[PDB]
Amino acid sequence: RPRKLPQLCTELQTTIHDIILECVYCKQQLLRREVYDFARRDLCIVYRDGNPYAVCDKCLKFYSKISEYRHYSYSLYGTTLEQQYNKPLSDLLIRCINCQKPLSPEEKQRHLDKKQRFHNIRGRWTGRCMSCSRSS
Amino acid sequence: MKIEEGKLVIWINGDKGYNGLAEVGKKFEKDTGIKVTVEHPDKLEEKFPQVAATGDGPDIIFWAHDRFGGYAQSGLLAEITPAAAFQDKLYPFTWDAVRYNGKLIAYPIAVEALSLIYNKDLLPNPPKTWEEIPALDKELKAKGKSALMFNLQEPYFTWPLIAADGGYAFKYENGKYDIKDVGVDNAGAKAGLTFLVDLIKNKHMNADTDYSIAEAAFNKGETAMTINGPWAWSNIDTSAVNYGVTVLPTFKGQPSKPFVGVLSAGINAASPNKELAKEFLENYLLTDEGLEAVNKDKPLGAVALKSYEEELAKDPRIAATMENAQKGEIMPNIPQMSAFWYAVRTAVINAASGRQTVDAALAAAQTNAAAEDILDELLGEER
Ligand SMILES: OC[C@H]1O[C@H](O[C@H]2[C@H](O)[C@@H](O)[C@@H](O[C@H]3[C@H](O)[C@@H](O)[C@@H](O[C@H]4[C@H](O)[C@@H](O)[C@@H](O[C@H]5[C@H](O)[C@@H](O)[C@@H](O)O[C@@H]5CO)O[C@@H]4CO)O[C@@H]3CO)O[C@@H]2CO)[C@H](O)[C@@H](O)[C@@H]1O
Ligand SMILES: [Zn+2]
Ligand SMILES: [Zn+2]
Repeated sequence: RPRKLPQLCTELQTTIHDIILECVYCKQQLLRREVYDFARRDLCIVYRDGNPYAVCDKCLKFYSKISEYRHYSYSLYGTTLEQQYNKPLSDLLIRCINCQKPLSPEEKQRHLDKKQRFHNIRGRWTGRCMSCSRSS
Repeated sequence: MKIEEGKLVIWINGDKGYNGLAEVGKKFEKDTGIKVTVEHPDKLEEKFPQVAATGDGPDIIFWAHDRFGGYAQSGLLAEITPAAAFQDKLYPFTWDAVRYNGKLIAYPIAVEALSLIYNKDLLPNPPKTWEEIPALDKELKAKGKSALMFNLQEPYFTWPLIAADGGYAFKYENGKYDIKDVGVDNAGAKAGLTFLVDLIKNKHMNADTDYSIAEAAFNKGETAMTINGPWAWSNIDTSAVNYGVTVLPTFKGQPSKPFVGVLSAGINAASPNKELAKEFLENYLLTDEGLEAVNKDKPLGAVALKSYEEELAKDPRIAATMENAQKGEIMPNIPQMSAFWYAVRTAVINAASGRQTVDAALAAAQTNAAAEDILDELLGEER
């Protein structure tokens, strides 16, 4: 089963512009904007009853907030994360806590310089991307 | 305040024999000088992870084993390491209920399963099938009574019927639970819950019936049957109802499948009294004399201690308890169990009240039971 939207498209003989996707949680159709955002955030297609699903913004924000408030935990500096996984920060998946987008290599190297820690939530490591760090 | 060094504070649910347990605590104090305080707070199973996460709470928490994996995953429970000699005093399957990631995380106390409890004067021959109940109720209502009342607010009590024709929580294979395979909204689950909703629609039960209403009706002799566990028997005794305890009715020819709980005692990871707690639990509670003291207050069911269970097993009520247990399944202890219960609780209540169709209620519950794990997949690291 394809885990990423392009392969799912290259398997239902469609494109990201055309594909019809439903939210795994609420089963409502994703807006086209939500489909593009799903791919740019490098999210994973999930399968239930053998059918592919994505996620809408409302449910992603809803269950994200639950998981943060109901699975609070600890934080580490990047060098310790590097030691713990042996890989460089650029090789680790670290998402923005707010928009769920994968952090860029620059954003991760920025965390290191500013002595800012990454945060663990249910085994997922998070930071904050430059875009969400520059908003009204 | 911080947990007090040099005494034991115990939390246990209000439907269990907490006065009997306090008697074991008095024996401990008489022998050792260590005071034992037994409390039964509201919602203790929700309070424990909150107060223990800040280093406070009881020294010992009692609950069915299904809550304990979540506690252990949060680092709130001390690892249990009884000697091999003590381990051999308890049934092996009860240790398995309290084993999480290969470590023992609580002491097992007793095995609980729901049975059909029936009024022998009203109903000498209890029904073998769920499908008989509506006609049986029509019959009993003509006598000024009713056939069956049991708690519809807690999914524990309705799960045996939901599971009978194929419902399950998480698929179990190779000694392991797959949280990707949840069985809350499959055809068997829908069939069982639809039968329950039809009982209510056809005026054989009321969606609002809870533990207290059902207990009062059965013990006042107003209804011929209830569904409940061993903790309920001593109130029936004092009500003077002539009752039997028997196998749950079948649904579509399949046995009802109760979720079996092992009442278990965990030690708070923050307790400064872990050594005393182990001495109390191993050498005072988990003895013939200690379990008898609790059992005399509210019956425990089939206890984990072999030497005492061989006496209890001669009780036909205990035999029926374990017959129903053997047809059901031992609850998972994984952290996902609480989300599963909260999800099914809403589904049964919403379906019973007609706020949702059976299909919509269970479809929502299938999702909620695995919401966190679905999020993990969405945000995970794949292709
Ligand atoms: O807050 C609004 C809400 O409050 C009330 O319901 C809530 C309960 O008070 C609260 O305890 C909580 O219940 C959850 C529970 O936390 C969770 O662990 C799970 O419970 C399982 C048990 O873990 C499981 O062992 C088994 O329990 C048996 C037990 O083994 C047996 O020994 C004996 O004691 O009977 C028990 C069953 O009653 O089964 C239960 C599941 O039934 O799930 C519970 C939720 O179903 O959360 C409740 C909802 O918030 C009010 O009653 C309610 O009307 C209010 O809306
Ligand atoms: Zn949605
Ligand atoms: Zn962001």
